[PDB]
Amino acid sequence: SDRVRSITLGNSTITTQESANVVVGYGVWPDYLSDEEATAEDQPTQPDVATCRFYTLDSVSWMKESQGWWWKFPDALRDMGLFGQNMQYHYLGRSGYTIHVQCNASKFHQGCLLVVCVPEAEMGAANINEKINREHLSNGEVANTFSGTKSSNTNDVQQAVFNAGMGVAVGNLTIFPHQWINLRTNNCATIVMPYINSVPMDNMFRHYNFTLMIIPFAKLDYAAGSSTYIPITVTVAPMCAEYNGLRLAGHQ
Amino acid sequence: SDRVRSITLGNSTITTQESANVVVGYGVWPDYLSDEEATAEDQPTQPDVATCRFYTLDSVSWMKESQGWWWKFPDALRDMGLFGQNMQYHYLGRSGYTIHVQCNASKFHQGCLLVVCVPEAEMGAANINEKINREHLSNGEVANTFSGTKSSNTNDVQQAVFNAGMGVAVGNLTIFPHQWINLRTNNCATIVMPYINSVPMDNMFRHYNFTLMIIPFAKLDYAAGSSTYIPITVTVAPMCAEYNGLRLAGHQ
Amino acid sequence: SDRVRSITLGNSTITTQESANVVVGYGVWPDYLSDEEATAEDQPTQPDVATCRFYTLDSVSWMKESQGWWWKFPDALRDMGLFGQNMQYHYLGRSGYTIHVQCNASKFHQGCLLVVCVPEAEMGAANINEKINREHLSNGEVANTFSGTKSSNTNDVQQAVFNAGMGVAVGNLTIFPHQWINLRTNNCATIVMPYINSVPMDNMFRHYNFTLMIIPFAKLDYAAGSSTYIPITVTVAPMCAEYNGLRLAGHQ
Amino acid sequence: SKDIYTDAGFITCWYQTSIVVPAEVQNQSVILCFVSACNDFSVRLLRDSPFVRQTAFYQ
Amino acid sequence: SKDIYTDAGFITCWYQTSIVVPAEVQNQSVILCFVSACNDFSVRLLRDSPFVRQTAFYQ
Repeated sequence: SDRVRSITLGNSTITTQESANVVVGYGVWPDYLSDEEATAEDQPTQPDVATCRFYTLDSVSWMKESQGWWWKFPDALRDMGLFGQNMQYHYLGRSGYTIHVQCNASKFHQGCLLVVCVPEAEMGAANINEKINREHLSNGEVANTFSGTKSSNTNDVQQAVFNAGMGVAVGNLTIFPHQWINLRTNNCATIVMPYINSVPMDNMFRHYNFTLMIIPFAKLDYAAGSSTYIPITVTVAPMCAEYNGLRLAGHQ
Repeated sequence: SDRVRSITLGNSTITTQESANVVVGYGVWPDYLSDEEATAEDQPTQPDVATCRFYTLDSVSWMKESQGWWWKFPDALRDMGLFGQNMQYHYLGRSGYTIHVQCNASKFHQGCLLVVCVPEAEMGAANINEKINREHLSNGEVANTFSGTKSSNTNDVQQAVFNAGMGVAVGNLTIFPHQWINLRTNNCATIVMPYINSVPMDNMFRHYNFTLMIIPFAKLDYAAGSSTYIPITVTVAPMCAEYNGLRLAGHQ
Repeated sequence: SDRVRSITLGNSTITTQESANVVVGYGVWPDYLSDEEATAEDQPTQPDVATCRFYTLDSVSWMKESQGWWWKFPDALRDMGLFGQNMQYHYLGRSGYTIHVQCNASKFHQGCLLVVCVPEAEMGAANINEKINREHLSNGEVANTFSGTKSSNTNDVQQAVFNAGMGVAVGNLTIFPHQWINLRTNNCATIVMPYINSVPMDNMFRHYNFTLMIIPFAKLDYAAGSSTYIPITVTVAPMCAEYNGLRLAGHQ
Repeated sequence: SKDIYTDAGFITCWYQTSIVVPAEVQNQSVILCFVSACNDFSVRLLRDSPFVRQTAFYQ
Repeated sequence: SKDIYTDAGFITCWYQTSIVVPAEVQNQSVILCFVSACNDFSVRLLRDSPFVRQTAFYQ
């Protein structure tokens, strides 16, 4: 069967038995920066498998009236072992990513999830002409949560699901690399993002590269007696990461 | 997997994912009448895909104590688009048929159906030496229903399931082209009947060619909380139909 | 699919549709005794398919707090047709065995069984320095049952599951040819034991060759409304049996 | 027909283990039995069937 | 846009039979509908979209 997939990176391995098709990127596979498109002059640090491995983020709980969660991924991996340590000592860095989102239920359950990677998802503010705090955009490994109604918390992101924070129709987010976790048949949420930017290397802290969003379009629904606690676990790997411009320890 | 089948006719397409084996005919596939077995002299009307396409009949509801339903198929397709219109303007006509019967449930359900095409199923009357009205034999696209006990409605068909209207043992009806819809594993009720008669062309109204019967041998049975409304949908196509002897509009 | 297996012996046939892999022996297949390792001088009786066929033993009921059952197999087949009759007329005999253990449930059930064939499973007594009656070791086709606590019946076997009667750790019994019947996915309990002894032929009554044990490690557990009666059926075949030293009828 | 010289045997079916169902699934189910003949089956002496019975002409 | 000369038809979906579920399974479920274009789709006359609206300059 093609429902089974093993993914091996570093000293970490993910096995899935209800994959559908491992979704992977814009057609492009991640690779190291060539020296014909390069800008910086000193020797890069291709560190090892010590960064190119899976890291598990926190789990979010999918209830009957949950709306959606999001992450910012160069910033979410900022305390995840030696990867984050390289972020704190180098000025420029660069990596693709293997995102694998897991979630499981039983056959008596129903509900459908959308898992999108959105490049440059510049969020809009809840009150219009007002600053946004960094803790409301990216909270590290901890997810920020959309709402159903419009939000009006001060110095916060406008969080409605039907506008996705950015101000578009949420059914139009299937233009980005995505999958669905239909609980009837899926768990295979890969998106192997390449490096996507407008410059050959970039700073990990000053720039957010993309945004993972997990939005349930068909909400979770079950009969009385089934397991009511259904977690969603997000695991993320850097691929072909390299670092440049070593100096003192950075901005925590 | 061989559980999946697509059937394409005209501008209509049926997809099934729990087929078992598409059942098809006496071994013979339908074909147009050759000119070495032909009788009528003027040019036939092989109309188009405008008749060779699927038509959906009415749905019958399968309850716990339902007994069986039947149709008469040159007569059941008498208001089904241009097919029926050709029936009203020609004297002689001829076609095979692709019958596809659909029915679905869940895995907590149980029950088994028999789907038979019976050529020349001449029904017997409820009171013995008395005429039968045409509305009790064929009611168009609307099914007539068998009973459990013997029936005594006036000018009506003797409708017991254990004699099938004709006067035989109902377990002997597997001599005709058939299938079973076991709700454990099926939906694949094709019977691709060829043209079967004792004359090379025949009248659509004055003669009934065959009779579809759907008889549950293992009755529908479920626990409390499952879906109690289970419909059964019958879809039927003419194949290689042709028409002959055009005159004024016929007998409605 | 490789989940399906047919096993044909004599005039008997077992079909399984949820096999996993038919487990079979120490790598060795049973075969008749060669004449270069033989000891007895007269012509052996390779009787026919009349012994090499399946026999069904009694069924044991698997409850929520059941502990384990055992058999002694040259002695358990002592009234099973002509096989047992040959045991009563010959002094020396020899056979391999095809053991097939069956057990089934639904998908809402859970529980896991261990099926081991243990050669020379010499049981220990409940009170220490005291004889054991033969009816407590082998009760024919009727299973003896382990317990949870230590036992102190007189002239009886020490029956704790966590010592398996013999005095070892019960998680170490996977060194012998075995399977698991996980009710999630199995029924395929073959063990095709060869002839294993330290002599080329042996007496069927005076010696027990091996011991079948069915021990639930993950106990049977279901929700209210499922079928509470779950039987376990053990079917056993002799293979390449032969007999030697014919005399009067033996020891019942 | 029945004579004692050509007795043919018996056909029995046995609960071997059990029927095992989960919760909220109906326990009582139904087996259907079929019969047919193989490719070595043969019949020999034409007689009239003992099931046809007529008293007067059908008119 | 809408004119009567280039009407294009109707899209309907029909309960054909039913939704059949076992016990302790939720009856009410949800269909999601997608739309896209084929490999013979083409657009022709550049105009401005009727959805952009501006009253004053954004500052």
